[PDB]
Amino acid sequence: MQLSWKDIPTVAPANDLLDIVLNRTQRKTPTVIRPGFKITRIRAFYMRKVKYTGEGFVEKFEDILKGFPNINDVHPFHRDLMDTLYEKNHYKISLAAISRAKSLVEQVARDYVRLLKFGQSLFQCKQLKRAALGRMATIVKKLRDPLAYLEQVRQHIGRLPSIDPNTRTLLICGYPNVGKSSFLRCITKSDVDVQPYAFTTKSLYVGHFDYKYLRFQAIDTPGILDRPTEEMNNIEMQSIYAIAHLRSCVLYFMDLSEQCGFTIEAQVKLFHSIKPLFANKSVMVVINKTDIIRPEDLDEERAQLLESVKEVPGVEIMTSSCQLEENVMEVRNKACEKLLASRIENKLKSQSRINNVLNKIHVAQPQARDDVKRTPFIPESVKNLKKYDPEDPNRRKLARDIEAENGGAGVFNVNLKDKYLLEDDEWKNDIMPEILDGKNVYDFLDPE
Amino acid sequence: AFGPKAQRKRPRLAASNLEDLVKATNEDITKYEEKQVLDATLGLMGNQEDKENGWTSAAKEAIFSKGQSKRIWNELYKVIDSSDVVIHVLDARDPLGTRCKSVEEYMKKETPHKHLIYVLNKCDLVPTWVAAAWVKHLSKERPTLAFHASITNSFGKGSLIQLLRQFSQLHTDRKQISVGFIGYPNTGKSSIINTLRKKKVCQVAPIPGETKVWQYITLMKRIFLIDCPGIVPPSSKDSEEDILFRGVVRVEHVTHPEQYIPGVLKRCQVKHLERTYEISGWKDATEFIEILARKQGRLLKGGEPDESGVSKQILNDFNRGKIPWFVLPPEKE
Amino acid sequence: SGNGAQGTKFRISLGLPVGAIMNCADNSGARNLYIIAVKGSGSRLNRLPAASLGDMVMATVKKGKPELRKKVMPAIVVRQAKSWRRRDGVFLYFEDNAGVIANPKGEMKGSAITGPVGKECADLWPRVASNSGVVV
Amino acid sequence: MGRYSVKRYKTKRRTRDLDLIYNDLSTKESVQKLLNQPLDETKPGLGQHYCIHCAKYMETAIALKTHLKGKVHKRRVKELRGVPYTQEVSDAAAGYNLNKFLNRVQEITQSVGPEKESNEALLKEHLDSTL
Amino acid sequence: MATRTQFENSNEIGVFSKLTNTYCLVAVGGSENFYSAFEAELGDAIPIVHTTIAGTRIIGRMTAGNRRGLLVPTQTTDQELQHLRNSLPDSVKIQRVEERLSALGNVICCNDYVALVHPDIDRETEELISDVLGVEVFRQTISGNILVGSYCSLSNQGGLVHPQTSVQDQEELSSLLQVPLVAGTVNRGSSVVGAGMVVNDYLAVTGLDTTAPELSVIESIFRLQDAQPESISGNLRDTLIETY
Amino acid sequence: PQNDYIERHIKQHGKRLDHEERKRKREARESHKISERAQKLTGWKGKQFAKKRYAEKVSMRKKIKAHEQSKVKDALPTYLLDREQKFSVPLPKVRGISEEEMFKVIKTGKSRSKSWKRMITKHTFVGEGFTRRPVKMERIIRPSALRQKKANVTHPELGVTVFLPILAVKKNPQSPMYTQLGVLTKGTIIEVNVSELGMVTAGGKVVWGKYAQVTNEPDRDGCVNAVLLV
RNA sequence: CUCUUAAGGUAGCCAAUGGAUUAACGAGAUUCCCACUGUCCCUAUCUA
Ligand SMILES: Nc1nc2c(ncn2[C@@H]2O[C@H](COP(=O)(O)OP(=O)(O)O)[C@@H](O)[C@H]2O)c(=O)[nH]1
Ligand SMILES: Nc1nc2c(ncn2[C@@H]2O[C@H](COP(=O)(O)OP(=O)(O)O)[C@@H](O)[C@H]2O)c(=O)[nH]1
Ligand code: ALF
Ligand SMILES: [K+]
Ligand SMILES: [Mg+2]
Ligand SMILES: [Mg+2]
Ligand SMILES: [Mg+2]
Ligand SMILES: [Zn+2]
Repeated sequence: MQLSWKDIPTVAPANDLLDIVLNRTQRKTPTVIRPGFKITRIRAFYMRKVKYTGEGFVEKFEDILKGFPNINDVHPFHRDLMDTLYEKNHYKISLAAISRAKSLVEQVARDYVRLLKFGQSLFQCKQLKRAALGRMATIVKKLRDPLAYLEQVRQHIGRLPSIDPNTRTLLICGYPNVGKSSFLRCITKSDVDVQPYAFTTKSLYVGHFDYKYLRFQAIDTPGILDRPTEEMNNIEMQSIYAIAHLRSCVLYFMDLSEQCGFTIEAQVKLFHSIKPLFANKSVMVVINKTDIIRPEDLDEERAQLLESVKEVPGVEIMTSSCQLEENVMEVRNKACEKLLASRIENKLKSQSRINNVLNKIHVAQPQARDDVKRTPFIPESVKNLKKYDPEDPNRRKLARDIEAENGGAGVFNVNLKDKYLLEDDEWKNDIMPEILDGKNVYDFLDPE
Repeated sequence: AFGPKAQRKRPRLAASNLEDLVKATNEDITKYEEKQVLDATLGLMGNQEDKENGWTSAAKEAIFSKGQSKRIWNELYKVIDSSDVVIHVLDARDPLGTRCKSVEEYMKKETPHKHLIYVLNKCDLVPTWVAAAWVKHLSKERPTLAFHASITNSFGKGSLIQLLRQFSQLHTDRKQISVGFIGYPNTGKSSIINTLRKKKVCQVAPIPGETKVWQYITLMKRIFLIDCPGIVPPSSKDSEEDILFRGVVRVEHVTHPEQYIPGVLKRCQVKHLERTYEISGWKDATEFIEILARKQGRLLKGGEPDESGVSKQILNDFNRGKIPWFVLPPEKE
Repeated sequence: SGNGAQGTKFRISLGLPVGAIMNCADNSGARNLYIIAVKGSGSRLNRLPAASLGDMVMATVKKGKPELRKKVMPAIVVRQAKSWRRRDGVFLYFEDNAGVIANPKGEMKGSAITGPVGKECADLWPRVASNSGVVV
Repeated sequence: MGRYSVKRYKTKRRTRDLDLIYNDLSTKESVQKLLNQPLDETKPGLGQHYCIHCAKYMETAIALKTHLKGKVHKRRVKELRGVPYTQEVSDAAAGYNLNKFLNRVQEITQSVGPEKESNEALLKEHLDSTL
Repeated sequence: MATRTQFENSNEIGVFSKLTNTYCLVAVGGSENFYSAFEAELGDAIPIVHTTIAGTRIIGRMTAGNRRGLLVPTQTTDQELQHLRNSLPDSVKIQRVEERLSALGNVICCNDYVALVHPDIDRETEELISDVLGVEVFRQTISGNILVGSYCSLSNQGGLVHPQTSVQDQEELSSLLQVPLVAGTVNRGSSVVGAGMVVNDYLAVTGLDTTAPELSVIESIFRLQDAQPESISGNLRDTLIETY
Repeated sequence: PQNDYIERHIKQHGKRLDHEERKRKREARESHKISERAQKLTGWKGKQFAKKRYAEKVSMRKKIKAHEQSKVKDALPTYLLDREQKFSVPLPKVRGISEEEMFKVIKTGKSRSKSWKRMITKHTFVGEGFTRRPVKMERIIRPSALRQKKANVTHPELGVTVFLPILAVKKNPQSPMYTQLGVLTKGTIIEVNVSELGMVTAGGKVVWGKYAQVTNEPDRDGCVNAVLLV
């Protein structure tokens, strides 16, 4: 999988592409031909014109065709997302139009070079070359609509978030205005907008975090309305496909204060309606906005509704408030634990990754072999050393600080003799002689 | 459909319900996983793993693209445009390997009035039942004649001549007919023409590509024969090993023939190889090459065996018919 | 000085032009390497690209594993027979030309290098230094 | 300088040095490893029929016998009879590491000398018996 | 007590540095950022010495030692040897060794008590190791891998071997070294762990590209933080299963 | 960044402090810039600039006309609405083409001393079952690249053009020799298959062959264009 | 009036051989390999 498609070159519109390719021919090929030249030279001149223009068009079309993803060969989550966003039928039809234009341009170039082989005069050769280029221009101008569509699609698809469907995922779902973007802001550093009106978020947003040295992604979705898929719209279909495809831990958010504009009965009904969506995935129901109302001081009928939500195996109810750091961290950790348990238990049922995992998990241990004492050695100065604080008024000045205050890196000349541990500190800047009368001083230098 | 002026807010073909939707998603995920396993058993184990190591395959040699030249195919289309009867010459050892299906389809589509027939040459290099079975199976599509081309001691010459006379009699109002010989290099087109003329009128050599331009030969007053250079139609399934073992390329211009010697071992019987080279006891191609080199005295300086030269000689023997081999014909029905 | 190299590289006398055969010093299974290109080599009319000690080349295997053959791979020159000058003040040379198979990042395919490795190459390529048993 | 010397003693046409051959001949285990080798196509005679003194592979047993019954091998053996001439000899000649050179000299005279001579005698009688 | 740094945008810390319990050696090349990365963790508690070995920067690969001694190859110059002697206190012996295998850091893997060595080192080099470094010496390969110094990272508390080491080899080496051993990687999948990191009893320095699970494995096996024993592999088993 | 991050950044942080004034002054300068371009651009760029200016002025005039026209204020069946679409020949006289222009001398021999071969330089129709004559007796050469099988035929009624297969060359106006050689030049009467036009006689017979006249020079434009004779 | 596709499991019948895929020879024409090298990288120096 690729997960990102920002490296698609710019798609020019039809007239711009025509201008680019034709002017490239006029600039990069020679333009002066004389009627008094040899007919072979004239024919070569115009054949080169036709072949070069065809090659330019084919190069542009090939850059278009290689850049765009193959929608039927990507992961099915990406296929469904791109079908919702760009209408896969139109997408494939436009790219097929590009392919057909490439084939037709190649055919025109070959046919008119073969025809130019038999040109008898400069006028006839010029007419044939102009005919070839005009037919190429007609073919290219037939592509005016697919090129506009593909340029818009390229710009939009370069900005999609990179979602790995085979990593660890916390999905966030529910009605609008229940706190989904607020929770994503709390747990990640995604900049998803938080506003007190419905459908502020119209697309999938991704954040990341680390739990037990493991990278987790978190998907915040647009809200879903309690409607059948027949009258569901594309914005909600993004969330539907996210929940259907991404194997994950789903967090269904409920606002019991009814500040979201939806009743608790409606939220329970939506949960029971999208119950078939999250099967064999981890499920948890998070009650947001506990600083306004709480499950414990609700009504009896509403408590019965929440119990009916809890009835579905094997979901669990947890309270949270997007102004409560400890509680949002706790619910994040519980969801991560459920997801990790599911993944590890699934891998426990497999036999492929067993022996290597055991080898890389086993810690070898020694046993006796002698009555010799071997203990770690930590110097007293080391264990009395104070921790270095980069942001502190009274901190030890480092060698890089001295370098920067003297000359900076690559200009500062360190004196390596300043660290010498000698009997006399006046001996530090002493030049040690090396040669005396054809003898190395060092192999004579010896005590006694 | 999409853009600033888009009016598509709902999917066109909505699913029935969430249960059908999740069933479809599970089916798609399973199909994707199975497809990934099937494609990664080959591609990711092969080409894509080399991209991590910065490795690139050796550049394809120009000797394997011989027979796909513009001059050669210009000659081919010239002789087809000039011919009334076209004789497609196949090798009796590998006729399906030596069939030019694209040229056959072009002839049956664009020029249906030209009569395409099969001549299965080099039938003396295969067992008689193999030649009979191949003739029977190819006769289900085209009139096929078994042949052994030789100026002095041939087979099938009278049958070919009487077939050509029948074609002339059918076209008795054309004042002459032309019979163009096409096929792979080294199938024996020039040898068949020499056999029909009972005289060496076209140059013949074991090396491929001896014939370069077309040649007119007057067989009878109303029958002309056209000699054409051999053609190798381009393809992607035809590997360099297949092309080399069809006798297409000149072996002296290949890089590492020791890499192709295992193909000889797979295509030849052990008893036939051991009878041809009077050696035995090898367990792989490298040991076979080394044993043959030491027996034949093909030593480099200091006593090292000349593996490349011995391998080239083995490939030449295989292609030129000093080692017996054939491809099994289709099973009898 | 090539991707993966550690720092700059002073000029060494060029010993191996394109088309030369050097030995393979690693334990990857190859026996010799045939130089087809020199990384970082400039362009001049009629002048052959040429490698010296510490350079990265693109090479093919002539003798060795049939799996390893018929592929173009990066290699790093670790010994050269053409004498070169050290800034400590001596000209020196090895008895043979030898390189080691590597990836584009200068990491070794093999795990050990047999024979001495030049100081210049070992200092330029940390993985060569890590897999060297003898650095001059 | 001249063509003969250049094309014989070129850098790429080098042969094994006398001190290396002395170290190969010093111990019986080295003699055994050099005499008993796996069959290797890259060496003449499949790595068999190898003269340790000349450090040279012959193609056949009769070729090795003829080489041994010749003056070239005798010249090599007489060259190897003496001190192997390490760098310590040149240092001592300059007056450098003299005690180290004297220690090496007495070790050669006492330990490594007679054992190498006995190994040479055993190798010679083995070659005579097997040839 | 495991930090991450680079020497001029390179992850191979052990190539350019040497860390023992009583001193540290750093290559002189470039700025003072590498020296200050070591100095922020060590202070003026132990000597940190800029050095060159035969004019090269590969000092961890060219040198070997422990808290009691330092061995340098025969290619070291007298001036470099004198600079090392003047910078280091008399409690650490310094010896230049005439050895065919000059990359002493590659061919010798040692701590204060034991030393695995290349199986083809000289007997006098072995005796010099046992004398200057004051350790037991064993000739070993790490699952068939010579250059034990580059393919092992060792301290007095534990050891990290290259991940292709079998469990039986790990058991034999653990019984020889009298420390726990784990197989793992450093610098995002590199097998050359001894040349990827430097470690002593209270500090580890790895490359910047080392990941969180690798850092956790390193901290656990070398027992760096007080609340980090060597048997918390049972607690990190989930993350290790996920990562592997 | 993800989704419409630049739009969100403008919504959250604004633009550069001088953005509006800078854009306003650039738009004010545009008139001087246009005049300077028109008087300063040379060569191909100047010609293209003038052409584009004329097109823009025409389009603006059309838009003004449409606005003012809006401000001033075939009998098809139900299943077809909301669905869109003498005996003198049209070319009684065409340019005469000599044998010198029509044919090209092809020299043969090692020293190129024999010049009996001729090559037709125009497009030809050879018909079904064409086989090249033996080269020893091939005087007139019609190269295969110049052979034609189909033509763009336009029906004067209903205003459509169809790619139709050619059946025969009825009359080349230059010469009956060019007629029998099948030369396709301007004014040539050809027979074309009109099966896809769906023509039926008053007696009920389906018409699948009619006459057309070539209206172009195929040797100049690479294709045969013809008008049906109805 | 009629004609061709009966042949079958890695070498057959029928008459040592089933051949010109002809040894040897050649200032005949051509391809490749080892060796070798100032042909070349890239030129320098010496003699008459
Ligand atoms: N009092 C209170 N308000 C909240 C809490 N969580 C979210 N909100 C408010 O709910 C409004 C909409 O929340 P939002 O993040 O847009 O939810 P979303 O539309 O489902 O993604 C915001 O203006 C928040 O101020 C909470 O825990 N307590
Ligand atoms: N055994 C045998 N060899 C043949 C036969 N026909 C041709 N050859 C050989 O095949 C080689 C190539 O013959 P050639 O006529 O030049 O093939 P071309 O490329 O198709 O013209 C020559 O060496 C011939 O001796 C045959 O019927 N039997
Ligand atoms: F088809 Al050829 F020589 F290969 F005539
Ligand atoms: K041939
Ligand atoms: Mg939201
Ligand atoms: Mg031929
Ligand atoms: Mg040149
Ligand atoms: Zn000898």
